[PDB]
Amino acid sequence: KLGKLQYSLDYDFQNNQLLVGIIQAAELPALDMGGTSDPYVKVFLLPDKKKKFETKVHRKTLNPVFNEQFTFKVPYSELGGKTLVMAVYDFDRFSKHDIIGEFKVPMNTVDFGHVTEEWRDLQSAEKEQEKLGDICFSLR
Amino acid sequence: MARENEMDENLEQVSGIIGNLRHMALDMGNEIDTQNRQIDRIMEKADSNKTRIDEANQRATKML
Ligand SMILES: [Mg+2]
Repeated sequence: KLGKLQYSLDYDFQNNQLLVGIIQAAELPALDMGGTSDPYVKVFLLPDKKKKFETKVHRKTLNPVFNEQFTFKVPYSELGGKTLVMAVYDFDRFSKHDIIGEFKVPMNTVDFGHVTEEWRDLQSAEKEQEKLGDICFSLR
Repeated sequence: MARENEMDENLEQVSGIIGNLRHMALDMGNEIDTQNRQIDRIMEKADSNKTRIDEANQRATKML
């Protein structure tokens, strides 16, 4: 309900690197005072959360246009089992930056060869039990 | 030489206009490509919904 996100995806086989472009976003819900939020998008490889990339902060727009580009130096063999995460955050100067949305893209569903660029609907990020342990015994 | 220069000016203008035509041709072609990709997407989704609605119609008329 927050809005949609237009992004670009393609792989450069000449340098063996992933080219992820953040085009823009639309119809984002407002969380700030003026009637518009201050959005910025954090993008990182889904498999390992290392070297996350963040875009510049846009002031008071529910339709931010970033038109930015990020490069993930990852071989083509490892790429297949690697996912992409694009999460939209709301900037706040005096508090925690609340997450507006998130989107995950499996690299086995992605087809490289033609330059991909699409709009995808944003969804609410996941917050389960912490322990995840089990004990087995018998009663008689 | 006036004959020649006049012609020279003409050729220069033609040069500039040709350059602009080049730029326009590039923008044109690029956007044509992107729109073609979009059309491919449209036909994918349209076939998907075609199958969806055929199966759904069959299942709906099944309970009649
Ligand atoms: Mg704010």
